[PDB]
Amino acid sequence: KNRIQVSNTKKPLFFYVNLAKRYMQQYNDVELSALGMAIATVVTVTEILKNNGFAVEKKIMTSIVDIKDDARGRPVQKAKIEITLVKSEKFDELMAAANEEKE
Amino acid sequence: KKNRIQVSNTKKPLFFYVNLAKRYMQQYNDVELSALGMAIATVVTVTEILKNNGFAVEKKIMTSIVDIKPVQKAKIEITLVKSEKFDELMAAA
Amino acid sequence: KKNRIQVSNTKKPLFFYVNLAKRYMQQYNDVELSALGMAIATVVTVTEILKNNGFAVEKKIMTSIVDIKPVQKAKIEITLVKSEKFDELMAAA
Amino acid sequence: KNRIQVSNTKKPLFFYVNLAKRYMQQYNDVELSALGMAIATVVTVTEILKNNGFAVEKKIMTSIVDIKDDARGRPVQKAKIEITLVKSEKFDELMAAANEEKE
Ligand SMILES: [K+]
Ligand SMILES: [K+]
Ligand SMILES: [K+]
Ligand SMILES: [K+]
Repeated sequence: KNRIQVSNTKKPLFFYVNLAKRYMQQYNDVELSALGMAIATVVTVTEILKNNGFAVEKKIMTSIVDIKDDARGRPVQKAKIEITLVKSEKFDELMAAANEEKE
Repeated sequence: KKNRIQVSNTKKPLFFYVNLAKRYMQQYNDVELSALGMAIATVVTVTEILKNNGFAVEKKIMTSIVDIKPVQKAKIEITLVKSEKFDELMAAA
Repeated sequence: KKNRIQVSNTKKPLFFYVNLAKRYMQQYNDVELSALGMAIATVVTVTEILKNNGFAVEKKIMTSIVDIKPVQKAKIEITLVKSEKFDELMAAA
Repeated sequence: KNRIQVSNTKKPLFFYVNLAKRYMQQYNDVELSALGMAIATVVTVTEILKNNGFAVEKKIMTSIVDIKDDARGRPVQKAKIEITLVKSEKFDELMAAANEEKE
């Protein structure tokens, strides 16, 4: 339920950042995974969330797994990253201070 | 449509697009390579690989902002053609 | 040179370039953003961030292949200008 | 001596792939590290080397460290990847079969 898999090149970067912010607020943590050319997105989302102050990372892992590839006959290999983030202590404030609602 | 490759598959290997572009040049002479957002890097890489290795030359390289079904995304369109050293590099590869 | 940002620093945060572009628009109205090879993705992202959030509009978006001191690299050049909603988004940000 | 740190945007992808092939032939293994927008390069180099058959990965790690940032006054955070590869059993053959030298 709190999993985001980046692949669709039609989506804007902020879709994922905001989708992660949601899942974090709703579920405390969030998972972010991506393959090959999509790892840049998850990398950038994490840098954004960490820097602006929303979250802290709990696990950051990149592996090389196999992928079913009917064209090549036998599976090819791709880099896959998996990043679990959890809400930071400043998250609630930020998800309000930007809206002038910070109590 | 037959000579246009759209890069939008994160599972694919870089070479699927480099080799597909080479197979297309063999057929149609030219080949179009396009992509949105995060996939532009791949098209960029493909082109650079083909330019540098001497397989081809570019004819058109255009980047524009398009509306997606509004959300805007960068889209690059690259048209390549076989270079004078193509057929030999292929017969030797 | 004062209104041109060249993205070529892997240590920098995405926002250093988004915010720098916003500070430049405040000064010169427009702002040029350029990059080679792997850095084109960042320029692509910067632009998309500014287009979507409503800060600005593009004027020029060109990608070309250039010789580096020959080795070829893709280079993108993007010129932006403040959008009619700029000053308000900045005074509110 | 067998370390490659990707940063320079003027370099072609094949510079790194071939530099890694060299360090591997010379030193058995090779290290490949990169920050943020440069992780895509190391990711692609590894996929290339693994797929074409040159190497096997021994360690693949992405972390979020601090970086000195005089402009922001206090360090920002960036993603950093580190990938150690070692020569595969097919490496020697490939670094010859392509040259019609495969004995
Ligand atoms: K309030
Ligand atoms: K096609
Ligand atoms: K400047
Ligand atoms: K021989």
